[PDB]
Amino acid sequence: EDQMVPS
Amino acid sequence: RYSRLRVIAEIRNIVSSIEFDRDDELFATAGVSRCIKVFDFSSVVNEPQCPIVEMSTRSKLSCLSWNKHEKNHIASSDYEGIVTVWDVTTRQSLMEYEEHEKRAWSVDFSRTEPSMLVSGSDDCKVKVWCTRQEASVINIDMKANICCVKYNPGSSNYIAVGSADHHIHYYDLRNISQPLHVFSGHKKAVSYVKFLSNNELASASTDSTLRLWDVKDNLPVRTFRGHTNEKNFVGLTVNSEYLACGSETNEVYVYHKEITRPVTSHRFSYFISAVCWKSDSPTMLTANSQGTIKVLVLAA
Repeated sequence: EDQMVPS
Repeated sequence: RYSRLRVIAEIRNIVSSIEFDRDDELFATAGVSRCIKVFDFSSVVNEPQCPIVEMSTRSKLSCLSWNKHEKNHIASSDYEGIVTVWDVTTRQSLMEYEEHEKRAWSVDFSRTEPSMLVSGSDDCKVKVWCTRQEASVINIDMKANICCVKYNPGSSNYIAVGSADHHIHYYDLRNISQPLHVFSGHKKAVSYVKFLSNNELASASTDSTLRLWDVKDNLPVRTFRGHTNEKNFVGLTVNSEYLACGSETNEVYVYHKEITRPVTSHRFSYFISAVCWKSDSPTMLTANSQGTIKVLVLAA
């Protein structure tokens, strides 16, 4: 999934 | 002074980046559709909407940064890790920097040494490049994914680095063995860093806050709350007085830097994905995960 901030 | 955002133009997938050129004359968009589109701002505002240039890319785009001296040059970062400098008049890639080993999330051209640009990546590296050199000039090995990098507006010796480790690492590039300071406060990854001025730094995070910091005396200043941001890159843009950011409620939020809760908000399954002030004016570009672009203006 795109434009997801790494966690 | 302001209570609302007026829609003055609308151009109807995810837009990762929306940015004005050096003169606030053209703006460009980029995102998951693998295309950098350049629009004329005045035409968009005056007319009832075709780009003047489109450049197709190999990979999904995460960020754009126009050159502050060369009108026609713009950098992009992509999901393959490539950092590209393009000329929007010739459509050609001028430089393709391929050292990052994973997705690059951010690129920024320095305002004061305009041949210099910095990028950050899921590969946990910050790389500084010069447009006259094929190899990186500086490499910083960090411990966690880098989500955002930004040059200080007054000097090319300082960069802010927002990390998945929840901290902002503020570096003096003259000695990268340690940062000048590391700002803790955010409770999740730091997704954006943007300067309001030489000494004022703002950040956004998936802890649903923006924060303001003093990079002269290394102090926390203020935390801003109201929007919803737990997952996505939703955009942050600042000027001398205001912060604006997206929300996973498909709303744009504006804060004045002295006030912790919003001055106003605008309702655009969808998230705001990119925002950009027109310098210190009340006008703003905005875009969301459906690909819609709106020009908004703060108004009484």
